[PDB]
Order: sequence, then structure tokens, then C-alpha cells
Amino acid sequence: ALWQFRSMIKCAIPGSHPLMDFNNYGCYCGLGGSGTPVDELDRCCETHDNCYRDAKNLDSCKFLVDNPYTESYSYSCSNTEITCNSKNNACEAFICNCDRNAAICFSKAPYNKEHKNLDTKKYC
Ligand SMILES: C[C@H](CCC(=O)NCCS(=O)(=O)O)[C@H]1CC[C@H]2[C@@H]3[C@H](O)C[C@@H]4C[C@H](O)CC[C@]4(C)[C@H]3CC[C@]12C
Ligand SMILES: [Ca+2]
Repeated sequence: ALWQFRSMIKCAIPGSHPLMDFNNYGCYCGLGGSGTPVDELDRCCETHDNCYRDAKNLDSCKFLVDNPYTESYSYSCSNTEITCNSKNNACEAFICNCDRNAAICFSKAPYNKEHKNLDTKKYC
């Protein structure tokens, strides 16, 4: 679920709490998404959006109001190391992994301040 995703991100990137703020990043980091990713970090979010999209397509899965972000799963954090609980059901496991991959992608991408709260109606 969204809040778990936030938590999962702080795990892989400690000094990140202040960035989940009211803000949004690039063309895909936030909700919706349109046009083309503006950089590596934004591409991570686009990839994550496509991942959720694949989840919504699994005929064996149905999420509340078709929003994978509502799906709560179980996961644990070690030393910035994320582990998805094997007890999660198939649908939850897919989401957990999407969130995990994104968290890892985020930790490796550069953060470009000029993309914070980018005017999406203009540049996306
Ligand atoms: C993980 C990211 C932090 C940047 C950063 O500190 N990089 C450091 C890199 S390095 O260590 O210096 O290499 C932040 C940037 C904007 C954040 C996103 C935005 O705040 C929009 C969204 C807010 C929601 O509460 C959670 C998902 C949501 C989609 C956030 C995921 C985390 C992001 C992608
Ligand atoms: Ca659940």
C-alpha cells in the first residue's frame, strides 16, 4: 500500500523522509503520469507505474477500485535491505516486489532538484 511504499523507501534511503512531501517529481513520480519520464529517477516511477499496470492485468487479481496502491502487504527492513514476506498472497507479492524494485531503483538514481513539482501540464 502507498504508506508501506513510503516506509520501504526510507529503508533503502534513510535521509529520504523529507522528499515524500506534499511535492511531486518529474512526470511520473506522484500519481497519474503522462508523456515521457524526464530523467532516471522519473523513469523509475514510470517503470513502477507499468509494473502496477501489469498487476492490474493479472486475471487472478482484483484491487480495491483497481488501485494497487490500496493493497497492503507484509515486508521487513534489515540494513537498508528490503525483504518481501513470502507469506504475501500472489497479488500482494507482485505489488511488494514492484515497490521493492522501485525503492532500489530510486536509491541508485540521481536527484535533480529542478524537477521537484514540475509543471506537468507544460512539460509532460
Ligand atoms: C526516493 C526519492 C529521493 C531522492 C534522493 O534523496 N536521492 C538521493 C540519491 S543519492 O543517495 O544521492 O545517490 C523521492 C523524490 C520524489 C519522491 C516521490 C514524490 O514525493 C511523489 C510521491 C509521494 C508519496 O508519498 C510516495 C510515492 C512518491 C511517488 C515519492 C517516491 C519517492 C521520491 C521518488
Ligand atoms: Ca493485503
